Amino acid sequence: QLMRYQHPPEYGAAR
Amino acid sequence: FELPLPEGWEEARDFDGKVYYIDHRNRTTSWIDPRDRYTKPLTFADCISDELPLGWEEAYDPQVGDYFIDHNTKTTQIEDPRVQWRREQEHMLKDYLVVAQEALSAQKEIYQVKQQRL
Repeated sequence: QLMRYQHPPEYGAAR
Repeated sequence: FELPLPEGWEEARDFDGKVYYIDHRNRTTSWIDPRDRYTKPLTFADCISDELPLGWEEAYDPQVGDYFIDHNTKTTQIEDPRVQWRREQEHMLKDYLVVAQEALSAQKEIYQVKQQRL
């Protein structure tokens, strides 16, 4: 696959 | 109706402005809207809508109960044609299990007793 999988932000990011 | 997020879930934006979802009960995050579990098909074979195909109509009679009208063939039937179709799929697969298994077991009963012809 040519596009790298992007993970979502970790729990607890800035609000 | 447009469902609200389930309790404990929160919509959020990442640093690039992409929407994602926060699950506070499980202290986790996901790109997947948790409401998708109800509104998206489970697999590429699934279909959320149960709507009858072109020409079919749901109908009701106070004695017979629910039945179905096929305007394509000008016929009526009591059985849900959606259920009927699924079961004919299921029957073909099961029939094959039985046939294939019987074939394989016969092949093996023959292969064996070539050395036990005795």
